[PDB]
Amino acid sequence: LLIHRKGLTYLHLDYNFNLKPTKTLTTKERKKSRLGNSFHLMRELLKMMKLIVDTHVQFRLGNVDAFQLADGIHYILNHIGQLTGIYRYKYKVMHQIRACKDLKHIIYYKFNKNLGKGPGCGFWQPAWRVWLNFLRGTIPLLERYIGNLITRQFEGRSNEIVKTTTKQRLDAYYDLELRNSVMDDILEMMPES
Amino acid sequence: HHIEVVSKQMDPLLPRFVGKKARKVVAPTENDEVVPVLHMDGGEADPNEW
Amino acid sequence: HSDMASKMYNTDKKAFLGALKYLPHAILKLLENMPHPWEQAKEVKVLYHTSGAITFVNETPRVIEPVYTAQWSATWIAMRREKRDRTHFKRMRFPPFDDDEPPLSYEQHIENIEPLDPINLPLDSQDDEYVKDWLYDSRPLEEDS
Amino acid sequence: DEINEPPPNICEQCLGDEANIRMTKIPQGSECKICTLPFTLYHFKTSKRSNNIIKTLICVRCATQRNICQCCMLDSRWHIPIQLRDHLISLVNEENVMTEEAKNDMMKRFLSLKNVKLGGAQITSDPSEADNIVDKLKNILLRAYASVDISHILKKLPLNESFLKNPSTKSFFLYNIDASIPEWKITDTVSQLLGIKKWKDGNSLSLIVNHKAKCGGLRFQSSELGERFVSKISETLVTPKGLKRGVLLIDRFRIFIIPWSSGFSAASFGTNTAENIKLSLSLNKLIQLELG
Amino acid sequence: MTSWRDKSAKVQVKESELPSSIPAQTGLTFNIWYNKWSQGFAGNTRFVSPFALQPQLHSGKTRGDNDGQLFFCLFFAKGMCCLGPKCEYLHHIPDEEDIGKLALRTEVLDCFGREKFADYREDMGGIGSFRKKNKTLYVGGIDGALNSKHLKPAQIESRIRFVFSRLGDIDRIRYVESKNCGFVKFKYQANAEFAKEAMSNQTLLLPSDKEWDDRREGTGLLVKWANEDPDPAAQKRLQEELKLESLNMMVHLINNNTNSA
RNA sequence: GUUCGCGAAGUAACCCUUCGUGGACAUUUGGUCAAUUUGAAACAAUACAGAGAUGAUCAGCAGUUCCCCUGCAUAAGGAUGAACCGUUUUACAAAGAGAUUUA
Ligand SMILES: O=P(O)(O)O[C@H]1[C@H](OP(=O)(O)O)[C@@H](OP(=O)(O)O)[C@H](OP(=O)(O)O)[C@@H](OP(=O)(O)O)[C@H]1OP(=O)(O)O
Ligand SMILES: [Mg+2]
Ligand SMILES: [Mg+2]
Ligand SMILES: [Mg+2]
Ligand SMILES: [Mg+2]
Ligand SMILES: [Zn+2]
Ligand SMILES: [Zn+2]
Ligand SMILES: [Zn+2]
Repeated sequence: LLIHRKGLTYLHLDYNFNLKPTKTLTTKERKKSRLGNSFHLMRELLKMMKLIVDTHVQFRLGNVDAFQLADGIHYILNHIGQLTGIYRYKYKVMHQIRACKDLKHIIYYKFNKNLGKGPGCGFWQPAWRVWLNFLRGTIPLLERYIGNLITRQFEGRSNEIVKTTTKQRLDAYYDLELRNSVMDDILEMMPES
Repeated sequence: HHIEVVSKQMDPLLPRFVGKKARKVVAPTENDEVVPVLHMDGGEADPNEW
Repeated sequence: HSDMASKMYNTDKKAFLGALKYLPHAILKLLENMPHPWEQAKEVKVLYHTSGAITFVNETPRVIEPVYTAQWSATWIAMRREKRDRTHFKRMRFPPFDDDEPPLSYEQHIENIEPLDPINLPLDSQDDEYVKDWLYDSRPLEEDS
Repeated sequence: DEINEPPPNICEQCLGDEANIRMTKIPQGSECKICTLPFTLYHFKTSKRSNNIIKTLICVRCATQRNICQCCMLDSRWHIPIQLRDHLISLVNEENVMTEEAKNDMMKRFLSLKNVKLGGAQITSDPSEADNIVDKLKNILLRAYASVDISHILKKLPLNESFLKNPSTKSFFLYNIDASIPEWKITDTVSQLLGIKKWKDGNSLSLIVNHKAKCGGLRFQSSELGERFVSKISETLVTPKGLKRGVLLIDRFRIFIIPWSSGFSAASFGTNTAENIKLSLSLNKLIQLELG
Repeated sequence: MTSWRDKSAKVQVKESELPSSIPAQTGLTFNIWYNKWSQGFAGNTRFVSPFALQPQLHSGKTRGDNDGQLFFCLFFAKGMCCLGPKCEYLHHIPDEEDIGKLALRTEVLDCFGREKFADYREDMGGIGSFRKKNKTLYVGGIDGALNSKHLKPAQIESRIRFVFSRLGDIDRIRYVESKNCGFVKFKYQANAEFAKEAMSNQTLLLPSDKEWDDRREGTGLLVKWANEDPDPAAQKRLQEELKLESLNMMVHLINNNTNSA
């Protein structure tokens, strides 16, 4: 609904939450169809969420055994950087990704004592807590991030945008204050007219 | 008429203040009384020095 | 609300769109209440919007810490026994469903089928007799005053 | 000021008869119909069990500048529309008073933020300046196409037959209809005469009037009604050749009738506007020939 | 009464027989928020209404009659109301009793309950303005309505006189052939508002005609609000009635000051 | 419907059933909102143009505006985002000459 309210009907959002354009885009369409970090980050959370929920669907349908299920979730929560590509939009999540990799190294070598290299290890609890704590940090963030986005949809941009001084516009703003100060002092000197 | 004024329980998902948009409004000036610009009169002789 | 083509959904489309800021919270309450490997199915208590906008899972997962530690430990042994004596273990492919197909509805597909066998250690009736009845409940000893 | 705002201006007849009314205030509800700028939408119901919500459509600034209520937008005193209010003051001061409204969205918002009154809102909301003009209303009450070939059509209009009892017809030919006198007023006068009121349910009579040709015809079903239409008309005019014509009698007007003795249909009066004007010009002589 | 209060209202359209809520496809992808088609060139996007109001047939008692509803069913006028006798709004042509109930309410909104606007829509279509008590309809688009029959210049006026007479009391009907359009003026504004939505996108085919199977292929006739009448033969009639309206109000207004004193 | 009474009839023997009749319990939902053309999204396509200093070729950063767009944004980008590049007459007098009036 958000994509189609913006008029971006040529972007197809599939059921696995990949966002692909359906056609070659003109430059005016490419500028309009640029979606921010808050949109994509919201999408990547759902892509991570659906990827978990689909495995519980696979278990319940009977395609997947419970040992495969527990290994499946443990495969998800360790490989979210590879499976989803959340990092691109919030690169702080590499702390959680390198933490889940580090827990994967600890868990496997206590698990695979006297066992061969093989896929099945379903102790997903350590990796589970890392994501829940990452979700805890980004709940106040995205609510601010999307809450500005949705109000920009309903109300529009404020017309009172005041640009702060920055490194790029410091030299121009230094000149505006300098021409004003010289203008004021000379105009007092002037007797009249 | 004595009229009780109550507030409606807002839906937390629907946008509160549905009439609030980011629009631009130009304001008229309310000029009822003129302000007298009260200088003094006129040391007004001046050559071409300025 | 699968196909909101009608004019009647103009307010309910706004309710979908305004619920997007709360969606992040709804992912947390879903994932924190996820069924552990010893449970077939978990009945959670949900709070939903009347236009079907968002569905928060209105619970917090409380566990008894020595019970919880035993429950992972039992599944930890049960998976080490499993990986030892499997001829071949087939890890499932990801993503499990193709992107073109919609998520299949709960009731036409999931609700009718028998669930499956959850991960359980086999147990010793002489060694584990105090816990063997209630160790794998959804909330263990919940009704025991 | 967003924390100091006026109370809303609503009529007594919008609020109705009951004493206590539960009204709902929404601090930035809808936007105003006039200035297109948001306001506090008040809405309420007359009784508890009613079925119509009465909303405030305009803001209090647009309601003050016109001196109208926010709900029905009638004037707060005299309870009349704004277009009729500014016309009644125009007959007293002998000059046009008028509230003019911008079509421009930047000039709808501009015109509301000024603290003036518009139109007759200086006269109204001053009770002394309103009652004396009502007194000045009272003295006013003390005063209290020659090239057209029309000959194909006038053969079909009767124009030479008499309004007697003896022909039994369904249709009649009404001429001498002014450019005033609306089509509903002639059907109501005939149905008042026969007592066949609520005629549009049963479709007892069907009437066609051109208003350019100043002529028309009315068709009856069930020809026995035709003798009731003949016998319930008393006054007739006899042309000094003969050929008596009945008069329908709309207030201050006179409409002549002759039994058509066939169904006239549409287009009997004319098939072009330029052509129909000459039939009224054709008739005006025959009316003067009938009377004088 | 005999035609209306005697029976109950009947279901005009079955709820399965209702049209699809998506429009006819004029684009490449369907837009979900704005229920329209997006990547499309253009379209006339106007079509003949498949339904019509038989006034003496479909009228009857409804739920809103017992409830004291003031407003008329918009779909009843389109010939589309699927609720029938269970519907909250009224199902009959407006009468002097009905409009007297609407007298406090008609000033700001139509007989269907929809709120009127400050100025008219640009093409003079739509709901209408509360600044002008317009009672005259502009009947346009007659060529696509007749499915391109020639018929006459003035047999066109016969069909317009036939249909709109069922929808209430008429002040006058004027047809203009050179402009190919009609001007229907009603006794009440409420009938004009009712007949406007009744006769939008309709056809004048009269079944007996040979095109009655192809009534659907055509365009449909625009019923729009009418402008002021430019001849001074009508202009002087306006200030005459505006005079008479003013005299009838002053008598009502001095009685208010009589009670005020 | 429940419960407390009272009365009548029947079975009874002060209980059960029946229907008469007091009580008590419970007390005013929802709508700013109607289901396709006529109360309003926008793109794309077609035709015609075709990127600021300048001699040519390249970076820009601003300002003003009742223009905004994308963006979480007070960051940044949008051709240096665009629009600017036109039109242009009185706070007006003081001196010094030849034609034309006036009466
Ligand atoms: O490829 P390497 O870097 O040499 O290490 C691999 C790799 O783990 P890491 O990438 O974390 O090191 C495998 O995981 P993937 O790269 O395929 O995701 C992992 O197996 P999994 O695929 O099941 O995680 C495997 O260990 P094992 O086969 O015991 O699970 C482990 O090599 P080791 O045998 O040295 O652990
Ligand atoms: Mg820039
Ligand atoms: Mg450049
Ligand atoms: Mg650039
Ligand atoms: Mg710029
Ligand atoms: Zn206003
Ligand atoms: Zn009012
Ligand atoms: Zn209905």
